[PDB]
Amino acid sequence: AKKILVTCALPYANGSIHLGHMLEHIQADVWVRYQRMRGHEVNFICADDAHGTPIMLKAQQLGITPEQMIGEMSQEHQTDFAGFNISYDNYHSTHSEENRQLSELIYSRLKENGFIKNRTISQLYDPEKGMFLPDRFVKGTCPKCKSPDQYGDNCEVCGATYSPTELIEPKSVVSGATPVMRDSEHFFFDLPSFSEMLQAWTRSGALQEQVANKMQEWFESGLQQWDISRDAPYFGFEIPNAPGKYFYVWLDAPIGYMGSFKNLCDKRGDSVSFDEYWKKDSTAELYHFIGKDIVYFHSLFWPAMLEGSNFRKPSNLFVHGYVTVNGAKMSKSRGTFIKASTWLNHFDADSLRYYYTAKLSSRIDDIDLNLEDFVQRVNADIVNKVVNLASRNAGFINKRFDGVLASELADPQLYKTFTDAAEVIGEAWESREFGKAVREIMALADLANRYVDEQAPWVVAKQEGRDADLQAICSMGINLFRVLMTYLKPVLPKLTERAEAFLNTELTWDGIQQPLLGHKVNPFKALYNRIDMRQVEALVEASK
Ligand SMILES: CSCC[C@H](N)CC(=O)O
Ligand SMILES: CSCC[C@H](N)CC(=O)O
Ligand SMILES: [Zn+2]
Repeated sequence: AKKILVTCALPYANGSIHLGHMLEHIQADVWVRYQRMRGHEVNFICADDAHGTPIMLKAQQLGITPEQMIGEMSQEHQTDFAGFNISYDNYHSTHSEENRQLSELIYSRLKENGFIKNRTISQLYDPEKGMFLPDRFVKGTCPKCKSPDQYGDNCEVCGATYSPTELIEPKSVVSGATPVMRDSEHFFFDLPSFSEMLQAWTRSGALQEQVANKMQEWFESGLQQWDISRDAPYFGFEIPNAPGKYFYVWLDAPIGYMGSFKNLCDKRGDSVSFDEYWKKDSTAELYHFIGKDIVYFHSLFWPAMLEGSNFRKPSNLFVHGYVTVNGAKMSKSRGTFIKASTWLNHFDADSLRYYYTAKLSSRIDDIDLNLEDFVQRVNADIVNKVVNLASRNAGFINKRFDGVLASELADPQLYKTFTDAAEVIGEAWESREFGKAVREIMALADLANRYVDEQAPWVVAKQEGRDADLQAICSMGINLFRVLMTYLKPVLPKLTERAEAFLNTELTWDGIQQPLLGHKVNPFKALYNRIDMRQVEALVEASK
């Protein structure tokens, strides 16, 4: 009955999707699929983040328009996410008319309400190319150790940090010219005016405790005005009434959540839902799934922007940790920096969805993809616990009972134990305690396989006159499988489809209360095969 808008962070246009992105998009998708199963109106929204200096320069280097380049990456990203069955209702772009109009609107409101300040700053400028240089586009000699060819504000030899204005013999990364300091008028968003509002949100108990604790450190350091303009040349949105000035990408980027929703509404011919979700008096819920590195933008700048422009604020932020592989940050040299597209050449989507879900919780801790453990866990849990209930039982039903399940449950008490678990499992999905849900589900799968072992169908099947017993046992196993696959439906969409085809039924949350009795099932070829370390070794080699 709820109306829910869920987003994931908008991926950078000039990088391929990797396993770190996938942690976020999978976490959100599992949650979204569960909410849809419980009957809510869910809108799952994303987009590519397509603006800024790096994108402008990369397109120039490639000799194509930035529009051509971002279009190609958008397609690549969407192909990858589709391969993982991420169920967006809309995937748009920050480079869109909807985002342009909303960015101009919000800026205009902020300005009228007194939250935009003008101040002149000094910044390094490449006089040959004719552009201001972000820090990482300045290189030079470390002032401390005198090592050459250091970029931006830090030295990768001695570890020193400094302003790029301190580099010896600085050079533009773009042209090789010596940059010089130049003045420019910038526009600033008055974040400090929202301090009290933001502190009250932090204290409210909605946010993850770890995020609220970090917010306190940020308040203690002191909020500052935020520079939200960039000079031409730029790839982005021009500021009304300010020729040669553009909105900084991070101003327009979260507005792209709104732009993507507006685009969806407009394509659907829906003239009411945008305001229903975004007006101050909204009764819809708004959730952003994000990583740790972008919390500042989403927890401070974004709710302040919304408040200052007469829009509702997020209901919650759901922050996750970083992905590690084999315990460490992804490493190109070790072949553990793994692209989403590469993953799918070696493994299916469900395997990674399962593994991440088994490790995820409501806290912000890092999630480790241990590749040896991945093989062991997928084989143990998917192949040998859950799918086993179907695979060990279906053959007898198809071959000796014409595909027809028994007319009554062999063990109604055991079935009730399984259905009674729905409340705790659903609460675990809802609360993002995914690992707890998976532990509960796998404890049930253990009980189901213990039931089948206790009945010993491999013995019953050879014994004269025991056909009815065999049908009973195997049907019971299949009914337990039906329940477990319902609980796992948000996690394993493709396996679920194959299970639904076998069972001749769509799996619904409430449907588990009616077991399959006197019911025809279909034959199947392997629902889920084992994986092995040779495949992991190939993945790693392909990623080097
Ligand atoms: C509105 S969420 C935007 C997220 C950024 N594109 C993440 C990044 O580029 O690192
Ligand atoms: C509480 S989450 C925000 C704090 C993170 N340590 C910021 C980062 O990882 O860049
Ligand atoms: Zn140095």
